[PDB]
Amino acid sequence: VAQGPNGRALAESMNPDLLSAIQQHISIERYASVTYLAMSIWCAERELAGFYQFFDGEAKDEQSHAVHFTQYLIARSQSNDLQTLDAPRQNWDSLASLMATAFQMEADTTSSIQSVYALAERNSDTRTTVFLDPLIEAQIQSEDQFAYLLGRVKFANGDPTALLVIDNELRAGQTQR
Amino acid sequence: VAQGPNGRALAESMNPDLLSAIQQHISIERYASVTYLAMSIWCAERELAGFYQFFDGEAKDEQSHAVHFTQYLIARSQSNDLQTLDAPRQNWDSLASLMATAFQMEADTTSSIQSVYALAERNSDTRTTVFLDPLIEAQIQSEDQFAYLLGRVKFANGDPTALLVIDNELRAGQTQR
Amino acid sequence: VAQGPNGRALAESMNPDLLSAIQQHISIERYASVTYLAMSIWCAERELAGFYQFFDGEAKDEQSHAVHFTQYLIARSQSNDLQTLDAPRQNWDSLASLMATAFQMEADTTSSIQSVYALAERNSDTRTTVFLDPLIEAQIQSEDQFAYLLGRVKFANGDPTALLVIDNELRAGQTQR
Amino acid sequence: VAQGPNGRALAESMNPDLLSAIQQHISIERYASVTYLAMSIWCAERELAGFYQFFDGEAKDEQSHAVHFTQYLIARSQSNDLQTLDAPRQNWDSLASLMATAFQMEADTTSSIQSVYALAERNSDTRTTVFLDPLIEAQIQSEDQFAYLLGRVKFANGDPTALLVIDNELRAGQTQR
Repeated sequence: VAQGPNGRALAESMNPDLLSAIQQHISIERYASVTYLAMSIWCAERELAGFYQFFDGEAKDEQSHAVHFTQYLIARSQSNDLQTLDAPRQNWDSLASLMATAFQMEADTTSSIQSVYALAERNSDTRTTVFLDPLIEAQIQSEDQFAYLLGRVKFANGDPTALLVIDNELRAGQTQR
Repeated sequence: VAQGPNGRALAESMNPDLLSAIQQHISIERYASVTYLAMSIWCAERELAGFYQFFDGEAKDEQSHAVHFTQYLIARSQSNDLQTLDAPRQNWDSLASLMATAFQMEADTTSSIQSVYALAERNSDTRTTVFLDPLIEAQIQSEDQFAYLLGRVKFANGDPTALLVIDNELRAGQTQR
Repeated sequence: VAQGPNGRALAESMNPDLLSAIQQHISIERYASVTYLAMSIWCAERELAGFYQFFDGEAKDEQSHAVHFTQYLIARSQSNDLQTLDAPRQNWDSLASLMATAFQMEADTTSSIQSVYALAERNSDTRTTVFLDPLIEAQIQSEDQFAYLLGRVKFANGDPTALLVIDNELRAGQTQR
Repeated sequence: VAQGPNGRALAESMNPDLLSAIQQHISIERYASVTYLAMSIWCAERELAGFYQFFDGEAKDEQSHAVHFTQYLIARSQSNDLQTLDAPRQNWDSLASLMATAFQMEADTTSSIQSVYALAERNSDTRTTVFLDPLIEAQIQSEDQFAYLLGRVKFANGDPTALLVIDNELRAGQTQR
């Protein structure tokens, strides 16, 4: 029995560039997490409590997603490499602009997974493509969700009354179509 | 015992033009169903989730109404004739304009039933007039309902805040007076 | 943030031929639905109540499958295009012949999904292949199911007694191995 | 306040030929009742216990229908006139032939109600047409039911095995599509 780079018994070696791509993706999701934290703070500063609660939950979820990837590397007997995390964006001129950054962050997270997926396919790493499948499925739901929230906020057209109504929807857990 | 055109035992022959009118009405209700589906999609595209849910339910109900008519033809030992279904309208400039098409579609469905009713009366088909009676009663309630939703949306006068409030009413199931 | 063809925020553009293939597949499933409705009616005309109930449920399920595809297009910010629906086949010489059309319709539905799948793979649309995966899994179960019902009806060899027994199995919900 | 022919306070006089038609219809339903009793006996003589139980219940139901009509005459302050009841048919060569008489008896019962209905319409007796409406609705269901049982028995094509299976369906209460 061979030993993997993290010391565990190795079921199948992983190509080093695929390993590197997974480690980078973990950083992307950790960065998404702290970005949702910053967005949570921005909303709380403006008394948008429903948005604050929503983004506080999203930050914790994205961190859970990141940890789920570290567990996969352990399962493949590969080394993790937790990296330096950049500071998040923290300033926006409006909730519409913040929601636009939030949607693009989710789309960019999916693009990162797709990049790992294509590399796994080129290397015929069926374990990794199968591992990623339900994660892509969740990203479809998240993109649909953030498109809904972004479009609802844009429909409000900057009217405080409409934004208070949406804020109360989010506080109640009404965050999807 | 005589055999009906669909092969079952025949309690009483049905006039061919009345049969034709019932078969056409089934197409009307199937067309109403796919029209409410298209309206459901239009609302979902604009993040009007309550309207999307309402019209999704209406599409399923109208299809149930259509099937209820096919069961009557079976019960009368008559042949069904499921027809080609036209594509629904799919574009509207506003929710007020969509709701106007929805109300007119319900009124047109009632007009179709009334046309079948008058033909049955001319042919003294008391089974058919009795069968249609509760269906007309339901159409009165549906017309009242769509007049309520249309009038509420018109009262909003295109204000996004008011439309979000109405959208949330529909999501909660508050769809009638 | 870019806007998709249906107006929502766009996570990733979809190739126009893949969009067209998904829209056509929605028509296939809508056509399967009305075909199972016609089969339901054929069985009810011959007092095969269990088969009538089975196909009535299948028609509603296939319509749900079609709607599930329209929701995916919304989620991808793509336009739906609900099309003209052909009239279904409505005449068969025997239950064995009807069940043969039913099995071929399910197999043809899977072929349609496979065609969309291959197009998505060529365009590297991992969202679509992941979305289709559980739908292919359900089609495997449906093919197994219709092969079971078709083979059971063929085993009956046109004997009314055997067909009544099978009809009662279906009425009780005994529709699979 | 005027007094009706049965001595009660009279809300509105009834035309004598309409009264006569209702009294005759009561005889029709009483005759249907004793006919289903005779059919019950025929089935019990041949150990068709499910059919025996079904027709025993039908005899009691038809008698209830007859009594419901006598109550309407009381409600209209009209005299009842319970008539001589003919002996029922009691001999059939097969269950298929018995079921044919049963279906025709139900269709003939509906024809009798339709005849009363037309007379009420000519005399503008809206109380009577409204009273008959749910009774016609029940006759549609009964015709559908007897067409189902007749067609199922004909499908059996005189095979004892198939008739035993149907007999057991009826004993379990499986009497409709």
